[PDB]
Amino acid sequence: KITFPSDIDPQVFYELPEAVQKELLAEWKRTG
Repeated sequence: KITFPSDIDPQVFYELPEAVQKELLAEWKRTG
């Protein structure tokens, strides 16, 4: 189950490099 912040778009997010995806997902996991 993936949860994108209320200010992050899924099409503009997946367009980001993986290293950026993991760091952003790891931050989403810390907050939830």
